[PDB]
Amino acid sequence: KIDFEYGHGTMTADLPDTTDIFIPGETVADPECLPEDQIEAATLDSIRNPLGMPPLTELAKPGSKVTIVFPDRVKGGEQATAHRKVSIKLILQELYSVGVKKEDILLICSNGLHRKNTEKEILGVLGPDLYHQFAPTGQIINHDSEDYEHLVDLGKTKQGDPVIMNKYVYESDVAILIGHTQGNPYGGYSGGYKHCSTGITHWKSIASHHVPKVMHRKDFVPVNNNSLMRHKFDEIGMHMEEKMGKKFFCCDAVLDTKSRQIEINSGAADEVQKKAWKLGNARTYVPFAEKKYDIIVFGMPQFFHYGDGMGTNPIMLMQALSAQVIRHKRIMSDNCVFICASTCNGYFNESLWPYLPELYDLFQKEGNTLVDLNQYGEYFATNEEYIRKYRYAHAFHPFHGFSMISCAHLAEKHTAAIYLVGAEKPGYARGMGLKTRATFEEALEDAKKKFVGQEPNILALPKAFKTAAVHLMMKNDLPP
Amino acid sequence: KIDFEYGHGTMTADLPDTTDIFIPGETVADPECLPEDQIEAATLDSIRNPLGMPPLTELAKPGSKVTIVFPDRVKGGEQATAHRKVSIKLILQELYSVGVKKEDILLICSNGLHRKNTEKEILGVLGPDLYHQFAPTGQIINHDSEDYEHLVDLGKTKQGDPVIMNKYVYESDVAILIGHTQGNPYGGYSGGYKHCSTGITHWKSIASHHVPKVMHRKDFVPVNNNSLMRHKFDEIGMHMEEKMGKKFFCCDAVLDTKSRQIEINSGAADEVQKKAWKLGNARTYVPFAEKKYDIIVFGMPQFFHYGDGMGTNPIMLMQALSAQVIRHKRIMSDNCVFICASTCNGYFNESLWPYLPELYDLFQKEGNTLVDLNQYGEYFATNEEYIRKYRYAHAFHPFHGFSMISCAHLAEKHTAAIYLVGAEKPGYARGMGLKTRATFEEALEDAKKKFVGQEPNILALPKAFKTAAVHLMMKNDLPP
Amino acid sequence: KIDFEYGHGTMTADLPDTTDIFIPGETVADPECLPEDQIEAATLDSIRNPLGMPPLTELAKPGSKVTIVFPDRVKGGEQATAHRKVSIKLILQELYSVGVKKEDILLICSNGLHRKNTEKEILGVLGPDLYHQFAPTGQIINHDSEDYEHLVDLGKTKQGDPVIMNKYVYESDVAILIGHTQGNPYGGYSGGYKHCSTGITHWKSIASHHVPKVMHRKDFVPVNNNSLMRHKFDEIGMHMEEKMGKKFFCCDAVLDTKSRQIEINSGAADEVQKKAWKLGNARTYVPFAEKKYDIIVFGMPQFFHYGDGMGTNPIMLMQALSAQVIRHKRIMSDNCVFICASTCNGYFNESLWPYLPELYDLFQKEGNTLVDLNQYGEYFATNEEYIRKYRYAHAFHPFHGFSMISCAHLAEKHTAAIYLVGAEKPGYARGMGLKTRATFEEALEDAKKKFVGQEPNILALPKAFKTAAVHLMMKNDLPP
Amino acid sequence: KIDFEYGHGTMTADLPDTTDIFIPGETVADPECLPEDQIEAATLDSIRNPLGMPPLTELAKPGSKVTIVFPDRVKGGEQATAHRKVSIKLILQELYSVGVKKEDILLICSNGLHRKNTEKEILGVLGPDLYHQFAPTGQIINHDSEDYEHLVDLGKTKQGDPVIMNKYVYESDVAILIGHTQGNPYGGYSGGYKHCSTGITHWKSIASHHVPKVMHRKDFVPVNNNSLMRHKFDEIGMHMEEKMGKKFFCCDAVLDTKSRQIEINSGAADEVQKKAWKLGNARTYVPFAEKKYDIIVFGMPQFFHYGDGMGTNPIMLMQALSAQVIRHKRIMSDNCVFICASTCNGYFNESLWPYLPELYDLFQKEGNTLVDLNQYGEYFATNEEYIRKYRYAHAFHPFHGFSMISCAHLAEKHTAAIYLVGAEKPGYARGMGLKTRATFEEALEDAKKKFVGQEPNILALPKAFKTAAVHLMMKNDLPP
Ligand SMILES: *C(=S)c1cc(C(=O)S)c[n+]([C@@H]2O[C@H](COP(=O)(O)O)[C@@H](O)[C@H]2O)c1
Ligand SMILES: *C(=S)c1cc(C(=O)S)c[n+]([C@@H]2O[C@H](COP(=O)(O)O)[C@@H](O)[C@H]2O)c1
Ligand SMILES: *C(=S)c1cc(C(=O)S)c[n+]([C@@H]2O[C@H](COP(=O)(O)O)[C@@H](O)[C@H]2O)c1
Ligand SMILES: *C(=S)c1cc(C(=O)S)c[n+]([C@@H]2O[C@H](COP(=O)(O)O)[C@@H](O)[C@H]2O)c1
Ligand code: NI
Ligand code: NI
Ligand code: NI
Ligand code: NI
Repeated sequence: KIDFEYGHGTMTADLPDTTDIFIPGETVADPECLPEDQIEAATLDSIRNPLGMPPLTELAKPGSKVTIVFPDRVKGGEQATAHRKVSIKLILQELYSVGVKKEDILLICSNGLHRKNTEKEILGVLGPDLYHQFAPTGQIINHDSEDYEHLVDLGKTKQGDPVIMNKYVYESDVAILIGHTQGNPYGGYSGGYKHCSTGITHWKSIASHHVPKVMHRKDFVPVNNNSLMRHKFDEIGMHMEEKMGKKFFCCDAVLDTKSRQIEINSGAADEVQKKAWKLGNARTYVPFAEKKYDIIVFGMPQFFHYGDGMGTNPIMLMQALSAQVIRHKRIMSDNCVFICASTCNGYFNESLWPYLPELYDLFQKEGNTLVDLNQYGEYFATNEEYIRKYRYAHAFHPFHGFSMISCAHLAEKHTAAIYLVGAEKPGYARGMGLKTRATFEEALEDAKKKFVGQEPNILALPKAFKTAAVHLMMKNDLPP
Repeated sequence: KIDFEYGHGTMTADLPDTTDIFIPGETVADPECLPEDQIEAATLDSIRNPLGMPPLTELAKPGSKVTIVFPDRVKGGEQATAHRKVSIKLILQELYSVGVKKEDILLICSNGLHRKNTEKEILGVLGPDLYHQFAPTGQIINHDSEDYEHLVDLGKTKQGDPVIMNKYVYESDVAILIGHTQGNPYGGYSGGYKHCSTGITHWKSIASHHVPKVMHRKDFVPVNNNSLMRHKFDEIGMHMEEKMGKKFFCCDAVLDTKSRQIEINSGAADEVQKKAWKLGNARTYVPFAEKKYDIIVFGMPQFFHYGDGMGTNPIMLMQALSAQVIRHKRIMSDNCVFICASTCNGYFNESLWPYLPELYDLFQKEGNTLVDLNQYGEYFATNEEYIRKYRYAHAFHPFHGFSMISCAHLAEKHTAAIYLVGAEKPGYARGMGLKTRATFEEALEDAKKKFVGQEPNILALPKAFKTAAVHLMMKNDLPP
Repeated sequence: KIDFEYGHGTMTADLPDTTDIFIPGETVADPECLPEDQIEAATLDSIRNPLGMPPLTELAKPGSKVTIVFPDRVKGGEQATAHRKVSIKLILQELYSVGVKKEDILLICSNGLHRKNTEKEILGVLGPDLYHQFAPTGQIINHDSEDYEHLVDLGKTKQGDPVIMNKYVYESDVAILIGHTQGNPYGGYSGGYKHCSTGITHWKSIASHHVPKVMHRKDFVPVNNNSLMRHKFDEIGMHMEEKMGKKFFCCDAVLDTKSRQIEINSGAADEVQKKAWKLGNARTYVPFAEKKYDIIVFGMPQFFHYGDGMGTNPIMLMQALSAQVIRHKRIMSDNCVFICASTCNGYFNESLWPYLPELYDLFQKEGNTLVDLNQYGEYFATNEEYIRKYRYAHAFHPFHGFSMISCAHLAEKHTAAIYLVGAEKPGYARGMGLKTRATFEEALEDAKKKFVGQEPNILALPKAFKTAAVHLMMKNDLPP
Repeated sequence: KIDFEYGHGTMTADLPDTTDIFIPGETVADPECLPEDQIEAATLDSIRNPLGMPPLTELAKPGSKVTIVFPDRVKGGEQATAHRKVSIKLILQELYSVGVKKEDILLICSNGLHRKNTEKEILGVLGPDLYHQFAPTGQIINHDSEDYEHLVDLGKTKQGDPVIMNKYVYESDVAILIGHTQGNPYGGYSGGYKHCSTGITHWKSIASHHVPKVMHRKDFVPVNNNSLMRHKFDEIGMHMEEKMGKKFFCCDAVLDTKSRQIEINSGAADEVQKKAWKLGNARTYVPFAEKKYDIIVFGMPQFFHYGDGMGTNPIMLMQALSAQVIRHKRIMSDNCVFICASTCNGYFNESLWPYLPELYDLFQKEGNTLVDLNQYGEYFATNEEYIRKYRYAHAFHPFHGFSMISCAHLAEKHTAAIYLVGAEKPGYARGMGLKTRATFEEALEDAKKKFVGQEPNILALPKAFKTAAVHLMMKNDLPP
């Protein structure tokens, strides 16, 4: 009896007593996070002694325009001592010390193609103090990847990747990036060059890497720190750095499963990435599996990663399954079977993803596999209604969904079969290529009969999505 | 490089040179069909010398009411020397020899839950001679399982099985069942007791055996001559014989893969079944395979079996896949993979199956598997509009579709995965639980990577639905 | 420059000066119609001296139930001296002369499958005298072919023809059929045995002869007095006479092109038909053409024959074209081309023919030719909503439309091509299989280029539908 | 017994034994294709020895911008030694030899109003080597006739033809057109000035000749080499040539039925056309017919020419019929009949042609003939949704459909009747003015009865659309 996430709660699975249960942070201890009394001091020390650039004192002159670009509510923590709040607070104190005016500081939420964070979401992300400091003056803005008035086209990179970036960050004298060095199937880790290359860029810039051309090759599944997606992240980052004539001050903190800071690294994006990747690999790449697992059992809540309906939207849940594939491919056998509890009730969450019903209909009409949809990316990404919903209705940018399906296809690709149990509308899961069973037990027996045999190595991931999911490797494997 | 049925033509698969190809009737020779000149003599000898039941001349008095119940266009063949035409002509000659009035003979098409054969279809089935002999007088009637003015309820059997049969057959004094002892996933063979128990019955009688409670038991896959399905067929047949006060004259011919008569058997249904079962097993239960087959590759044409759209309608498509499962389970590995070519263009053929769009939508809304739909059988079977379309619009009876899903779930249950290639609308195939690939090669590589390994035993089945399919067994297997 | 019917008016065709113009009743003189002064005297003499049946005075006992079945507004005259009004008035006077009670007389409008005539239409048909004499007491009833409470099933005929007739006519003691001997594509002439067999029967009785099985044989085009259609008419008529125990008093008047009486024939239906055949052939079978006509040019008004939309509804449009084919087949060349003006504006007249939009949609969905629709006849004929609209909303009976398409296919079958000119919505005409051109000149040039050559024999038929059409034959042809 | 294309396969026709069967390349031997070992050498010799201009070495300076404009997947073949792949490879080698940088070379797919080729289609067209060489850097772009950022308006010609052309080709120092001098009803042949005038121009430029005002005159049907369409092609080509100050280097190869190279010619467009014209006339204009054919029998596959649904979309199907008309006018009698097998199942392929459902509805509700639609061309061509689907959803440009109907009208104009055989939804074929018959035999008998007589000259074209269809002439006719 193992409880797995099911929509809003838990559904029980009668898994065998030999099933291995892994919970991030719990089953294998993450690197010890900084104590609460020490988190602020560590962040201040990181800011005051950066890597690859002089501190914010030398970079910022009195009266200089400063853009502090912080990540949205998808990643990071919202506690009183969260990395975003503490880091932005001490960075603002440092800026005020050197004479940088408060009215000349812009807090930019790096949603990128994700939904623009609402006022309450921004308040929760930044904390009451920072929000009430900057929101009344309009000094907290969500990045708009479709507001070309506040976007600068920087041309293409040496590899042909277009670069359109946030105008406030472009014209600012000091661009600071609050980042979380958390485990991410997209490029290995969040923050660093990924933060700038995605959260404050265009869908066209993101289309260079968030496509099957780079995330359906060998280097993406399982993810590493030197995949093509991360390479394009770095390329776009340094391209914008050359275009502005300045480099991003990347205040990035490695976070544990509970989004608590383990270490904080500030300075140059590449220096910060290199310095933080050691602890990021100690926390994210967990050598836990003693044997390859034939069945991976987990549960999908309705609201884990990108908001409500993330575990009920067929495309969003397929992308979550694919993210699990990228995370645990190192411990997955060739014929691995995913058994996921999801309330696939047809709740697409059109408020969050208005384009996803039409993307799903396009997949049903044309696509044998989700990769067949990639040709329509721009078609959604230039859709005026979806663009308007992203810009004003706090919806995800349309092209994000293609990134989603660009990830989601790996779920169909790298698993023998994926079982979705408890689907209230199993037709949507089947339309995403998932086998549908009413309960965990029937899917378990079906997988044993068809793909994995009567004595499979079953891995249970009860908190696969409600927690910061680590990427599992073999016990003898070393963190890449 | 093997062509497989695909819509109205063929799709070519670049299968490995080690792929074994089986064409029913060509790869393994059928029992030698009777010559065209000898067919009439053999049928006349069988009719004049029936088994375990008095000859037709000894059953019908002058002025007797005779019902010749012939099968519909789905099986039997429509050649000049087809069993239906020749057998009915000789039987009518014998009846006129004992002075049976022509006006007292009714030709009943035993569609059962299948669509009432149109006048053109009846003409093609019976030959111009028989048609223009009996059609202008209105003596050829399609059996109506929903015309209760022409239905007689015989009550429950000894096992509580509801029997409602055609009123013309019940009230006649001589009922002559024209039958084809041909390979059939339902009950082993066609004709005999199955002919009466299905073709001239109510949907409630079919619900007794076409329920998953009888189709999904361990004795149905692969189908044999002693399955529960045939048991209910026989029970309903002898219930008819007891309530009617007369015995069916089962003029049955064993047919090869080209619908040519090999031997004609007349007399009581039980005796005809016992005598013709040996040659039926010789023709159908073919001991061909020397090894278990990991991949079974075939193609689905748009038109086959029940009519147009059978290879495109998702539910009929799954029923055809499950029929293949039933027929070839003896040569299948536990992780067997189906790779079928089907256009799957969303052509439900509402004229043939108007209830099937609603059934598919119900499957998507509620059903994890197709068995979840069975509780709605009566709901479709009593649907007024679908009943009207079956009675007058020459549509299939609604409950027949449930029989299909009752069969079709087996395709999901037994195969590890079924690949559909060439799907114009892959969404319907995926909503049936099928993996969708654009071409045969992609599905083959996917099956090799996921289920069967890089060196699978691949069986090619070209014309698997164009010709009368056989039940493939291992070389050392004995015919049931 | 000849004006042809077009919607509510005329369209001019710049036909060659060699075009022959035929106007029924004008180009060839009709038999001299009875002048208004002696019309009453002739009708009274015919009624008092019937043919092969006793006079009405010798048939109706005092206080006996009498049903006067008069035809609807589709055919016959509506003037003061119209056959229906005068004949019914004189018959009622004769009945009152022998003491037959006024209350015991029922005036039945024999619509059959045609729309029940409204109270206004019944008044116009019967005259104010007869209407206000019998309407206020409810003694004028439209025949309801779907009011089984007022229908009597007489069973199949000797030819297997189902007969269900009006209950009032069946249960009456004297049934008097008012009839018009006029040019009719159905059965040669109207009235007589056709009157009873169609105007007061069930749709099942009409289905015996109004299907392609009877309308599309070689003996129907051109139509005569010895076609199979007339044979079924006679068989159903004598079946009605035999089951009733009484003989129809067929008070029939031969009508010219202006619906004026030429001679009145009363008595048995067979004897009346024999007596009136000569003058019916003289009026209808006109030997006018001295050569075969390659192009037949006529115009279709919006209102004619069955009512509004007849020239605009695609199916009634094809039925009118096929009626023209049937009437003018004797003068038609093998490759004859019809060029018809019609406002094919998509006005289906759902009030008149609610089943016809569905019938046309079915034809587009699966009908290569209109005969492909015949299998659905009962499906429309048993449709509850269409039956309700026929019974209460004064709509045509659904199966009547099938009769129309049963006729209408002839237009497709016999003409090389039919050109519709002036169609506001040419798509409906094309979906009926008609070539569409904007003007008469374009269609004429197209027909000359494609089928008939640059010097065709063009026949102009203005008012081909406004006047009672004739069956044109060659000058040397004899009248059947 | 001749098999003609039907949907995804073939259907059989019981044509008379006197029916003449023509297959391009097979029935009449095409000019001998260049051997595979000699194709590359001949292409290199052609590029190194151009006509009308100096070679690419003398035209391209080191660092000069070069646009290699290649045709889409519709024609040209995709074999390993196809003209596009080999020609582009050797041309790139020559450019690298003279010092032209790889980053300064743009591979432009000249889709024109045709759908932008997807990444997979571009890969298949160009070969894996060329694709992976230029695709990752974004150096392969589809021509966008609606991206005015990358379009240059060159004004009108001397005849008022608007000229808007691809901006990359305009600003490039060397424009190299890869061309296929294969049979084409549009202007006689592809490549040369047609390639530039259509594949990299605006819909407004194409509207000068793709309207009925140009392709419905005497010269277009039958197509010749001096038709007005080719004249306007030449005019637009030289207009763009003078506008850029450079002339197109037309590397054009003549192709056989199997798209294999027969002769490769490079240099100026007019000189290339003149040189390749003899081979193009030898391969394309085949003097095969000994007598004019009253019936031409062929069949449409679902996929051919412009993609999926070409044989099922009613407008696309009718345009294919018209292309056959233009191809075989020289061997076609005045009362010619087309009998084409097509699965006219209503599959419009909205993905390929989203505007064609609404264009078809416009034809049904307004158009007597297809020319009546031409006034709405710009209305579709400026439709924002259809433009977006062409630009991003890989759909055909809207105005292309009008070109299609501009061709398609000839099918109605130059044939007495066209019989569409086996239509699943015959209403669409009838709405395109085509006679619909269920089987080949029905259409054959109908055509014999109506248009061509009982002993017609029947031509069979079993591979009319699955191969590069030649234009047939009389055996005494010289190639124009
Ligand atoms: C990672 S792929 C990523 C992608 C996007 C897109 O728009 S696609 C946006 N972001 C934003 O960058 C911040 C932190 O990155 P993380 O990897 O999501 O944790 C955050 O604001 C993201 O929304 C990231
Ligand atoms: C087989 S299970 C079967 C089922 C039905 C139903 O209605 S369910 C009807 N029939 C008819 O019986 C005839 C011959 O049987 P066959 O197995 O189809 O060959 C024939 O008329 C069937 O339609 C059979
Ligand atoms: C002629 S076929 C016919 C058919 C019908 C049908 O219902 S179908 C009905 N009637 C009616 O009989 C009366 C006179 O016949 P006529 O040929 O129409 O003049 C008249 O009331 C008809 O409506 C006739
Ligand atoms: C021929 S008329 C033609 C028309 C167009 C239009 O947009 S209309 C486009 N093209 C493209 O030019 C290339 C080769 O020409 P072909 O005649 O098709 O072989 C090719 O890319 C065409 O798509 C041609
Ligand atoms: Ni992203
Ligand atoms: Ni059955
Ligand atoms: Ni009638
Ligand atoms: Ni073109």
